[PDB]
Amino acid sequence: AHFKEYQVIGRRLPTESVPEPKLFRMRIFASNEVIAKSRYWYFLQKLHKVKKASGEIVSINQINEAHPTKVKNFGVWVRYDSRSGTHNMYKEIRDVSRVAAVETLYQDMAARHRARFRSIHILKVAEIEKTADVKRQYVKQFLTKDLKFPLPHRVQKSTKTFSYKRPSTFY
Amino acid sequence: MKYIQTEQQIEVPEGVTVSIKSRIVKVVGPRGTLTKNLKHIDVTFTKVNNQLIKVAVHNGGRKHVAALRTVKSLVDNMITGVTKGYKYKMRYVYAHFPINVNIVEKDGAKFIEVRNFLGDKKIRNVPVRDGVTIEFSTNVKDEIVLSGNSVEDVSQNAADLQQICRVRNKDIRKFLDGIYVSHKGFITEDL
Amino acid sequence: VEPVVVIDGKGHLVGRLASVVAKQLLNGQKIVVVRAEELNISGEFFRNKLKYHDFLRKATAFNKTRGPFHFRAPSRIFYKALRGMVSHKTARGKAALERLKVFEGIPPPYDKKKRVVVPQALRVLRLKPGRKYTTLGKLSTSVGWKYEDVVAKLEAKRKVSSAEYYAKKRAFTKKVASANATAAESDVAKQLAALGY
Amino acid sequence: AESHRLYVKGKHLSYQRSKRVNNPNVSLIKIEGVATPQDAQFYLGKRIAYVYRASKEVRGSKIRVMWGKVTRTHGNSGVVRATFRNNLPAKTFGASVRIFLYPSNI
Amino acid sequence: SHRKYEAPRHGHLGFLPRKRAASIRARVKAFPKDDRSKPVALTSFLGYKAGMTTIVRDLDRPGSKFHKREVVEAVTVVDTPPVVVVGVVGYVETPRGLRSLTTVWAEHLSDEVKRRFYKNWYKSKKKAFTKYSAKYAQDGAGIERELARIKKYASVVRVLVHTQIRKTPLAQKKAHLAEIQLNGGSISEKVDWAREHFEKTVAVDSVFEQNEMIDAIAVTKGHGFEGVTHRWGTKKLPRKTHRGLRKVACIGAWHPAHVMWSVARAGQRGYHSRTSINHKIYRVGKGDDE
Amino acid sequence: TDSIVKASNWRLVEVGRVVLIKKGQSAGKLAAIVEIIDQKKVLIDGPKAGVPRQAINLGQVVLTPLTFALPRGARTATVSKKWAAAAVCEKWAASSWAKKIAQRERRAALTDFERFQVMVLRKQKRYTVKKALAKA
RNA sequence: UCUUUGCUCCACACAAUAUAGAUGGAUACGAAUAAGGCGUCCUUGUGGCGUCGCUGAACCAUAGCAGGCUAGCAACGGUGCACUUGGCGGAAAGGCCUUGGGUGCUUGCUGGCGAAUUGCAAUGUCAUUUUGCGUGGGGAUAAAUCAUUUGUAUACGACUUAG
Ligand SMILES: [Mg+2]
Ligand SMILES: [Mg+2]
Ligand SMILES: [Mg+2]
Ligand SMILES: [Mg+2]
Ligand SMILES: [Mg+2]
Repeated sequence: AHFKEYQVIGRRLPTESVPEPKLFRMRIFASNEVIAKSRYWYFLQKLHKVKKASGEIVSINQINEAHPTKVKNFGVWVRYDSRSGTHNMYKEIRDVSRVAAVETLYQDMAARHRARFRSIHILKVAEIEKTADVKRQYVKQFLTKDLKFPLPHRVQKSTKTFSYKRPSTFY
Repeated sequence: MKYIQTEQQIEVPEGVTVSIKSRIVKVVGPRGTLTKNLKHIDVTFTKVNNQLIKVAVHNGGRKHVAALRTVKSLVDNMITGVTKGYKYKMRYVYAHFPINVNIVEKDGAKFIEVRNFLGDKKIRNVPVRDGVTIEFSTNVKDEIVLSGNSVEDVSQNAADLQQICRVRNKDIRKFLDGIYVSHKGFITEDL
Repeated sequence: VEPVVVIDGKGHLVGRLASVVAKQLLNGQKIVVVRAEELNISGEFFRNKLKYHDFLRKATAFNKTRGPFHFRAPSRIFYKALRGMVSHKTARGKAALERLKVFEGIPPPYDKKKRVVVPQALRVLRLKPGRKYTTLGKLSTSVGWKYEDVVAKLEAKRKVSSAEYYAKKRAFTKKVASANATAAESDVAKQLAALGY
Repeated sequence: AESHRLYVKGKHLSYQRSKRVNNPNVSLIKIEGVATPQDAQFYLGKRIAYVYRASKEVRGSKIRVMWGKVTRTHGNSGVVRATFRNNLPAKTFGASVRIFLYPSNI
Repeated sequence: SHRKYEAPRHGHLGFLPRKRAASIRARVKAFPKDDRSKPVALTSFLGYKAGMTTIVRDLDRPGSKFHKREVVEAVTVVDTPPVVVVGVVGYVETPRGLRSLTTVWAEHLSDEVKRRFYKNWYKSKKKAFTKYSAKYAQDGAGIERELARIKKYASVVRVLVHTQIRKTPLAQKKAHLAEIQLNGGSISEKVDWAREHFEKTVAVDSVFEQNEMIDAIAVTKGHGFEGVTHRWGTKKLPRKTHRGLRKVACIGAWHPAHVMWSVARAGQRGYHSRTSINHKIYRVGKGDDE
Repeated sequence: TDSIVKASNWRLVEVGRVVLIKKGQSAGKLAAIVEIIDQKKVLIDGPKAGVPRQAINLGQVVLTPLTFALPRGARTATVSKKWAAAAVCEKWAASSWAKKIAQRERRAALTDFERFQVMVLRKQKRYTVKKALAKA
């Protein structure tokens, strides 16, 4: 759905052999807390010997963007399973928030690679804080001085089905 | 990847005048006038300084952008052909049978007539396009010269005259007879 | 909204116009489509010519006189597109197709009348630029329509007369707009502008 | 004046139906000028009349009437559901019907 | 399974349906393309087939073995009394075809031609064109404006002519009437030619000349209901065929479970309208001449 | 004579471009393009009208001929200052586009008595105009 | 037209007949859409300048007993009905424009009289399609089929001929 970012912190269940375990943490892009906690265990099962029965969750917290109105350039590192095998990707996305970037990334991957949410892993999302570290021309194109461009061929949507004059595509 | 701006420049010499409404181009120069229709291309034109015209595509892909430099070349060739002109020299090639090339006027249409190609009794007729001028070159043996403003018309006339003289039912590696374009240039070379 | 609606088919996509028209007819609206020779189809000319040849190949084998009839004019190509969107084997469908007329060109009375368009069926609004399209008159005369020229001649005549009408109408509305502007700067005009007119 | 109309014009479109089964006890009405349910809400509870003519005069009139009422909105494009005392004949698909402005809540 | 041995279709499918012609006079379904430069002339003529006979002539065909040598050839004779021009009618183009707008007639129609508008002439007041003829006698009012209408319109013009059947030995007494297109120029000149030739006669010498190629359009000899053998040229089945040998044996496969239109079936033979092209004229002969 | 090329200028998407919002919670308010994010969306801010600073697709907005000076990334206070400096809203109200919007709103807000008054006044104006269209 | 006064067109008088469905107006350029409309100017063009669009949410019409009876003021306009002049229109033109006067209305403005009881709503009846019977005013005075006959035709019908 529309995504949100969640800080999820988890902990192997305490014992007498070892109380106070090491309190692992993850950032999860998800539409709600149930899916956030599901994915937390999905990944922590891949990294460590733990599962939802032998562990617990100490805190789940929503992370909002600190600057939701600055236009950021993000780099995203992705693992995705194709039909033949598994691959890695670096994609640059110019957007205003991490969640918007991740939405756009899932859509671009669904479109250009027929990869699904179950097939995609997010490794990290990182704000490129210096221009000229960008390396994708489709983002570098909008980083030009005093940029300006038109929108040719405007289409005005009609409330009616009959129009009594020929329309115009001026703008 | 949807380039948001791609431009190409068109330099305009001294005596030429370029008039571009919607996408109908008209070039007027010393050697005559030419006009073209580019309503199939979706580009925009912009006059800069009365000797420079920019051609732009906005939010275009690989093909839409590839057509921009094509437009640039087409208008450049109209200008080149109305200032200098275009001249295609063709040579006749034969081993045994002399090819007899003449010009005739059937109903005032100015056809080219090729006779005795490989002993053929067929008389092969190529129509001359309007805007093309034919000269059988003295100072060279068996050479014809097609000159005009429109490179399209000139080169298509040359291709017609070169393809009407194709050999059938033989090995063309041995039977090389024909009429072949030797040179493509201008009437005012190195002005 | 109007008793009968005259649609100028120029610039329209066949299937989209047909789906608009069929629904309008079934909802009770009388329609007359003119200038069906200038209807547009998406896809290149060869691509649509092959599609029509494929449909032309289809015929009742033991007797071709009772098979899918292949109507070659653009008006009937449109009608074919449209009664496939209408349930024409019912009395309701028959009544709806009786609420419809299709013409090549703009013949009499509908030439002295107002024509409208359907924006959600217009090519310039619906197709991306660069996407090729074919013209129905060209397709029709390619597949056997004989009257592509006479409609052109008659339409040139129609356009001459229509321009001579529009000149007069223009010149008259100028007198009108000048008289109205002079009648402005008035108590009545100001009291009307206060109320939005 | 020239206009004496105190009703909104409408068209009887169809019956409540699935792909393959209809319900004549509910009819669908298209109201002119309405293109969304938020604007079609003005017409709920209003009286509807299908006025038709016959050759026989019954009680002083060759004009007979079916009375119904608007019940609820149908869809997203301003079509409404209507219920008549006796259902509509189904030859009236595409026929004109009158939506009156009473009972008014203005 | 597949036909053991190949053979062609018996008959021509573009000459179907092999039915009786709608009339005894075949109609011209195409006239020569008009050049609006040459004088005004008829593109066709009406005559009656008399018979065939034998001709001798010296052949001029350089390359043949019979060059400058006598050959014997069969010719057919068509009695062509001069036709009589009574009327014209103008056709204008429409997106649904050529359409006639007006038909102007002559003032005086002869009996043999107004017999064409009756099925029982012996009992009639004969009452034909008796008001159209009074449409004349006021100078040109109801006629000249019709002709001017044809001038203002009518991209195509055709003259109505009839035969002088009484000049033939036929005992029919009823003239054949036909539309014949004019292929001069200047539709005004076409219709003026017609108006001048109203009530007047046109001879075959003004239309056809010697060594000219022409087409003959006629309804062909009738032979009634005929079997598939002579109607289509199919093979006779062998002698020991039960229930007839003068038949087609298989009239179709099991599927399509139908008799196909392309299968030879018994029916009408003859009385079809036929156009036969490229018949050279060997003589145009006059009757004011022994 | 010399070369002539019909320019065909049309409404560049640029910082400082004033856009009318077409659909949404604003739905008729003005804003200024403050930054460009992609070919299809821009960051806007319309503080004088109450439009919060937000990213928006260009189908939700209509561009106007108006344009004022802004550095890209400009914050809401800077936009509010430069907007009043450049006098945007009065330049908009002076346009026939805005006058037509206001005509529409007024005609909608009219009542029945006012609708009677305008037809009376229109008949008067018609009398005068059709008297005028008989002497010239 | 003397199958015993028939046929047709028009007028209005009454009956029947139905309605795929009026209930202010189907309000006329053409072409392009990576371009146009409108104004204006000039040296008349692929011209310059200005303006418009971002929908018809428009334009026009619209007040009066389902739209009454009257008086006046101001302008010489608007609109309807029947006549009348001259044109244009053939793609299915059967319509568009125009001249002259006559007549009626005029809500452009100011007034007077009337409405009630359909009883708190009941489409609350106003349209066009055809047909028929009547009156009164014009207009015109045939064919086909059977039977007979013909054979350019033909199973029979049909076709082609004649009387
Ligand atoms: Mg055919
Ligand atoms: Mg085989
Ligand atoms: Mg076999
Ligand atoms: Mg034979
Ligand atoms: Mg046997």
